[PDB]
Amino acid sequence: PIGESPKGVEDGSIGKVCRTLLAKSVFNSLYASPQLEGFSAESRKLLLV
Amino acid sequence: TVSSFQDILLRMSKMQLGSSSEDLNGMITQFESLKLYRDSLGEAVMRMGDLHSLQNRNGKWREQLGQKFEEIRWLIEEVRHRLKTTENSFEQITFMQALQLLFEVEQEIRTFSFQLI
Amino acid sequence: TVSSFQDILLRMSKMQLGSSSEDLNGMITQFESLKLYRDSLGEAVMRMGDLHSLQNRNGKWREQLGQKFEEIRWLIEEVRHRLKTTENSFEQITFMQALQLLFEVEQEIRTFSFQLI
Amino acid sequence: MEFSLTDPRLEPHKWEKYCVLEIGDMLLRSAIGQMSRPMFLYVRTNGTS
Repeated sequence: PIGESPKGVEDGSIGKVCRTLLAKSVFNSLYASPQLEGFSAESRKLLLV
Repeated sequence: TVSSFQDILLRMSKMQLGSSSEDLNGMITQFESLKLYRDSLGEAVMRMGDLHSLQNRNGKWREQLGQKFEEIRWLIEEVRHRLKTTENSFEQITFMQALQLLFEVEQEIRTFSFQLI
Repeated sequence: TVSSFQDILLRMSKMQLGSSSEDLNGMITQFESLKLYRDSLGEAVMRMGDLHSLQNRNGKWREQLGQKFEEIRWLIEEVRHRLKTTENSFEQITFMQALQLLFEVEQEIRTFSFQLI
Repeated sequence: MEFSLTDPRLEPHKWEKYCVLEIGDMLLRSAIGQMSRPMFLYVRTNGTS
């Protein structure tokens, strides 16, 4: 499960997962800001709960 | 452009199995109508290349036809004079056969030229 | 007729072997050219052109242009209004892509129609 | 200064720190036909670190 769509959720293969992770890292690099790290930490705690 | 149609249709297909607004059934058909019209229009404007090429070839034959008539005429008078100026039966037999062949071929060329226009 | 060609050619060849004349050689060359032209003309005769494809469907095809233009700006205005009203992101991106697609395709259709007429 | 093919004022709130220009036409070579779409230029001021 890697995507969303109206009336349902969508699926993909391993290549989609690797490309998505690479794109997430690249956009993390291009748009750095303190807001990002604060949100990341707090959302990590909530996700663990 | 053609691939864009497939993406647009695939994404609009998923707004109908999750919602109403029959307007997504009213726009999802006009789109396929335009697709069919465009890929029909394609080969039609594609064919115009061959037509003008075909027309050009029909211009050269019309101008060889001109030169062939003059050749036939001149050779007719020359062979008639040679027939008039000879005194050997072999030659007159050959020239009889010639004149017959020239008349037949001239008639056929005239008929074909009339047909071409 | 072809038999007449080869017979008369052999006869003139034999006649010229015993005596040389300017006109004789001239008619020999002209007869060879005429035989070749007849052969090529007959080769074109049993084939003709493709007039069957020259008279394909062309009548209404000239008039659905106005019909398509009828529904071009109608659907473009519908998409514009629907993009303005909507509130999701899925629908927004779909409608923006659709608007781009129609702009490109209608420009292509107009250019193709202008070139062909 | 950057080249682009996307026409502004189709979604103008995205670009509010740009001045856009139209600088020519480009021939889109395809299997059939000739497109001749316009070409734009994006201008901006900046300074990094």
